[PDB]
Amino acid sequence: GITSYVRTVLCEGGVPQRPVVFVTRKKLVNAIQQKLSKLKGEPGWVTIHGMAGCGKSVLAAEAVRDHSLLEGCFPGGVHWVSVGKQDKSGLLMKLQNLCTRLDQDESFSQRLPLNIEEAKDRLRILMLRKHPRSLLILDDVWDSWVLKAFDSQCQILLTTRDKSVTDSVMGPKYVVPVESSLGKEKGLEILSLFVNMKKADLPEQAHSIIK
Amino acid sequence: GITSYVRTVLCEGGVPQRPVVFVTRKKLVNAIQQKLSKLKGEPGWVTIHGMAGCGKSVLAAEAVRDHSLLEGCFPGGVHWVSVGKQDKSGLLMKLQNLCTRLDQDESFSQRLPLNIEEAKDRLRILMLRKHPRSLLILDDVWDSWVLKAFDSQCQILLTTRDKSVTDSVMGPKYVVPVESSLGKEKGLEILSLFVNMKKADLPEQAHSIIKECKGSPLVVSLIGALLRDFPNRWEYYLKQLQNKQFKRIRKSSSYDYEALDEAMSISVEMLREDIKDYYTDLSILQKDVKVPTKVLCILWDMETEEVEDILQEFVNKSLLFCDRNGKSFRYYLHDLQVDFLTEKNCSQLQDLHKKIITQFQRYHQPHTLSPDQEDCMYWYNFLAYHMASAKMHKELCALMFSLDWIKAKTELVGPAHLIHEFVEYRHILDEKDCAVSENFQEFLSLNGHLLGRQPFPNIVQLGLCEPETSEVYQQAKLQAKQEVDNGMLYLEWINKKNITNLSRLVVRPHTDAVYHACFSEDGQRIASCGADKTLQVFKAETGEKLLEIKAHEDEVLCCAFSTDDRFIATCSVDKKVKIWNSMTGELVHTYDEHSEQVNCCHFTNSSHHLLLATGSSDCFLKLWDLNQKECRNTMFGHTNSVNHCRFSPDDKLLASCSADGTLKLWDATSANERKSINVKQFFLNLEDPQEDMEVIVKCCSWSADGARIMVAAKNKIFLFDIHTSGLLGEIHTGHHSTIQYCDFSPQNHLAVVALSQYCVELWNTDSRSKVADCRGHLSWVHGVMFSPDGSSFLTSSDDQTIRLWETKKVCKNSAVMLKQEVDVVFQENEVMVLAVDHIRR
Ligand SMILES: Nc1ncnc2c1ncn2[C@H]1C[C@H](O)[C@@H](COP(=O)(O)OP(=O)(O)OP(=O)(O)O)O1
Ligand SMILES: Nc1ncnc2c1ncn2[C@H]1C[C@H](O)[C@@H](COP(=O)(O)OP(=O)(O)OP(=O)(O)O)O1
Ligand SMILES: [Mg+2]
Ligand SMILES: [Mg+2]
Repeated sequence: GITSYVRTVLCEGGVPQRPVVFVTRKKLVNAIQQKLSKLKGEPGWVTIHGMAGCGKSVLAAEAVRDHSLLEGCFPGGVHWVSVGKQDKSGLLMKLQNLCTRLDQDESFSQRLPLNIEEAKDRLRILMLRKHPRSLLILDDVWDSWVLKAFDSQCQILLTTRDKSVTDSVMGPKYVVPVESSLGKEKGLEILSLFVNMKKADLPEQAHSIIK
Repeated sequence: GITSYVRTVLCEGGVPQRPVVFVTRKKLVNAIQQKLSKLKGEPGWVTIHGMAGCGKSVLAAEAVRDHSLLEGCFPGGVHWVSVGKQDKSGLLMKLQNLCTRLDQDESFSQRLPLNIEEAKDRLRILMLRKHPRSLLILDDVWDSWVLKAFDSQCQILLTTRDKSVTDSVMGPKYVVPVESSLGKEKGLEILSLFVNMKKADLPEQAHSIIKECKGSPLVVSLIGALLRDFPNRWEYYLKQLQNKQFKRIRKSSSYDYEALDEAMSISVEMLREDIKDYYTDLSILQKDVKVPTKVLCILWDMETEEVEDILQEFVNKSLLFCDRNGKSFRYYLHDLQVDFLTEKNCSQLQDLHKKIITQFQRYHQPHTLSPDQEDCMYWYNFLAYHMASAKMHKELCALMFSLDWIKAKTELVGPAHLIHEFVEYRHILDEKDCAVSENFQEFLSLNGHLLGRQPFPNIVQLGLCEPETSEVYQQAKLQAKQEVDNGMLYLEWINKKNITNLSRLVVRPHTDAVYHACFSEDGQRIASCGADKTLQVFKAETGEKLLEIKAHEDEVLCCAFSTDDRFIATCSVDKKVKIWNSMTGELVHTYDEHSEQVNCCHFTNSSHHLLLATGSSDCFLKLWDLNQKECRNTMFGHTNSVNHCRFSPDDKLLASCSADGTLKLWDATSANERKSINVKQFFLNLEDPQEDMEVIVKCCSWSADGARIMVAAKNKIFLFDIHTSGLLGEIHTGHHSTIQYCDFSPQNHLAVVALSQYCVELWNTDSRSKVADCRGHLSWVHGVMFSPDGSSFLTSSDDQTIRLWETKKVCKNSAVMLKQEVDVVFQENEVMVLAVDHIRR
C-alpha cells in the first residue's frame, strides 16, 4: 500500500514507477530493505548483482517503494541516477546533470564545473548540507573510476552486473545477490496478468514454456 | 457552451482554436474525456490514432475544450506541444522552447540546457512543483526516443498515427482508436456549413460526393472549402472523385498538407527499407476484401508465423486495419487507402498481377484446390480477378473455361459469381471467344432453375442439350464419348433443334412457393417473396444473390420497392406491414390497421408525397401517411375484398380495385370519394338466372401516362377512362372462361395474359388481336410483370420458378411444343409419336 506521500517523494527522486505487470519478491525486497536499513548513518555502499535481466533494477525501485524503511530512516529524499556505460567525457555530463538536479534553489553557482572532482565537491557538499539524509541509487555501472567519481562519502548504492566494480571504494560494503530464478507459482501469476485470465483458465501449453 | 474562463486557460495553454467549420463527435469526445478522466492522479499516457486525417487533433483540442472534465479534474493548466517529425537536433530545440514556455516567472536559470536529459529534469521539476496538475498534449510523434525524452513521469498524452510509438514508455497506457468514417448525416451538416445553406436546399449532386468522401473529414473540408470559391462547378468535383484521382483537389488550409494524397505520402516513407517493398505487393488487394492471411503468405512465399508480425507492424502504422475474427485474421483497407495505392503504384500493379499467379502455380493448382483450405474461397472469388490484370488471356482460358472449375465454383459459390465474372471476362479475351462465352451463358440459362438444389445432376449428361456447337457443345460430346466406353449408360438426344424455345434466364430464389415479386424502380434489381415468407432481393443481370431477409411474420402476401428504391414494404397475413430498408436491409417503417389480411401494398409513385395505400380482406382501404405512424385515411368503399392496389400518377388521386369489379378513383387529397366507374361493361345475355353479370376485375393496369385505367376480368380486358368516368377500350380474351391473371404492356400495346392453366398468351391491346403464344411455365403461372424499361418481364410460377423473357421473342410465332398427352406406336427403326395440332386436329 503506497502512501500518497511516498509517491510525492519518489516523483522528486525520479525513480521509474514499477511496470504495471509486476510480481513482488517479498523475501528479496525484505532482505535488501532490512540490510539497506543497516547503514543507519555514516557512509556506506550496497551492491546488488545478477546475470542479465534478473529483476535487479525493479527490486531497487521496489525496495524504496515502501513507506516504512524510507520514511523513518530517510529524512533525505532519494535520488536515482542512470549511469549506464560511459567514456570519460560522457560520465562528466551526468555529474553536471546531477548537480543541476540536486540544486533546485540555484543558490550555488549557475556555472558548472569542468572538472570531475569539483562536481564531486558539489555533490558531497550538497549531500552534506542541502540533503542531509539522502540516498543515491545507481543503475548499471561498468567500471571503477565511475564509482571513484561518485565516491562522495555519502551513501550511494549501485546495482549492477559486475561485483568487482565496488573495489576501489572505501567504507562498509554489503552485497545482496539476485540469482535469476523466479517461482513457478509466480510466473503463472505473471503470465496471467500478461494475458488477463484466472490462472486455471490458462491453457495447458502455458505450464511448459515457463520451464 | 465554452466558459469565458475556459478560453483564458486554453489561451495560456496554446492549443489551437477549433476550425470555424466543425461538427462535434459527441460519442468520441465523450469517450476520450471519460477515459482521459481515468488517470485522476499519478503518471499516465493516452494514445489516440487513425489513418491520416481522421480528426485526430481536433478531437484532442475538442476534448479539452469542455469545462467540466478540465476544471474539476485539472487544476494545472494544459500545455500543448507540436512535436512533428524530428532529427535528434531538431527535437532538442522543442524542449528548450517548452522550458521557456513553462517557466514564465524566469526564476529558474535563464541559461538553457544543452542536454536532453537536463531538459527532462527541468520539465519534471516544473511539472512537479510549478504546475502540479498539468496535462501535456502532443501532436504527431513518429519515433520512440521522442517520448523517451518527454517521459517525465507526469501525464502526457500523445496523439498520432503509429500506435507502436508508446512502447518504450512506462506506466498505464490507454488507446482510443479513431476509425476514419464520419456520418452521412454529419457530413451533410458539414457541407451545409461550408456552403451556408439549409440542408435540404442543398443540390442533388451533394449526396453522392459524400459517398466518395468515405468520412475522411479532411476530404470533406477539402472539397468543402474548394467549393467556397466556385459554387457553380458543383458536379465537376463529383465526377472528379468518380475519377479516383486526388491530385485535382487542393486547398491551402489550417491542416498541414495541400491534399489527401499529400497526407498518405508522408506515412509511406517511414517504413524500413526491407518492409517498404512489401507494402506495394499489398497494393493489389481489393478495396473491400478481408483476405485470409494465407494468400499473403503465398505471394510473399514467407512462413506464416513471420508474415503476421510484419502485418502487425503495419496495423500499428495504421496503414492496414486489423480483423480479429476468431483465429482467422482478415486485413483490409479504407477506400482512400486503396485509391492512394493505385495512384502511387499503378505501373507496378499490372506487372505484379502476374507475380501472384505464378506463386499460386508453384503451390496449389486450381483443380488441386480444396474445400477445407481457408484461402480457397478468395481464390475462387478473386483468383479469377488477378489473371485479368495479368492480361494473360491464354492463362485465363486455362482457368475460367475449365468446366470442372465451374463445377466446384458452383458447388460452394453458387451460379451468380461466375456470370458476373463472365461479363468482365468478355472484354479481357477475344470477340470470337465472346461467342464461346455467349454459348456458356446460354448453357447457364438452364443452370439456374434446378442446378443449385443438391443432387447436382451429372451436368456432363445434362449438358449435351445445347444447339449449334460452339465451344461448350464441342466439349460435351467428347466428354460423353470418354464416359461412354467406361459405362454410365448416357442416353443421346436427337431432337433438340426441333424443340425448346429457350428463355433467357431462370431463377429459383426459394424452395418454398413464391407469392410476389417486383422490379426495382431503377430496374437494376428484383425482389420476390414466398410461402416460407422470407423475401429475397436480387440483381437480375449477373443473377447473383444481393440480399437475404431473415423472416417475415406470417406468410408473405406481397411486397414492393419505394419509388426511389430506398424502401421495401412487405404485406403479410400477420398484419405486420414491415417496411425494411432496401439498402441496409434493416427495418425502417412499420404499420398495421387492417381488420383482415392485407391484399396489397404500394409506395406512392410521387417522389414527394409518401403514402401507403393498402387493400385487405376486410374491404377497407388504408391510405397510410408514411411520414406518420398512424393512417392518413381509412377508406371504406369497396363492397368486396380488394383485388389490387396502385397509386395513380396523379398522387392527389388514388385508384383501387376489388371483386365487385368497379374501379374506384378516390380523392386522396380530400381523403374522400371522387370517382368510381361501374363495371357491367362485360355484357353477356346468358340463360343464367343472375341478371347482368357481376364483373370481378383483378389486375389494375395503368396507361403509360397513367391517365386511364386498363383492367381485365372474366373474358374481357377493358380500358376505362376514370377521368371521364366512362368506358373506352375493351380487349376480349381468348375463347371464354374467367381470367386468373392478366398484364398490360405500355409498349406495343401488348397484353401478356395468363387466362387459365398457365395460358400466358401475348395479345395486343386496342388492336384487340393476339401476337403470339408463350408456352413454358409448369404449375400454371402464379404471376408475371414487365420491366420498367418494358423490354422484358418476369414470370413467377407455382413450380417456384421465375423465367426472364425478352420482349421481342414473344411476338414472333412458334407453333411448336407438342400437346401434353399423346400416344406413340413403335414399329422398329423409326418411332412415330401421336400429336395434336397446335390449332385443330
Ligand atoms: N515483478 C517483477 N520483478 C522483476 N522483473 C519483472 C517484474 N515484472 C516484470 N519484470 C520484467 C520486466 C523488465 O523488463 C525486467 C526488469 O528489469 P531489471 O530487473 O531492472 O533488469 P536489469 O536492469 O537488472 O537489467 P540490466 O542488468 O541490463 O540493467 O523484468
Ligand atoms: N468537426 C471536425 N472534426 C474533425 N475534423 C474536422 C472537423 N471539421 C473539419 N475537419 C477537417 C478540417 C481539418 O483539416 C481536419 C482536422 O485535422 P486532424 O483531425 O487534426 O488531422 P490530424 O492532425 O490527425 O492529421 P495528421 O495525422 O497528419 O496529424 O478535419
Ligand atoms: Mg538496470
Ligand atoms: Mg495532427
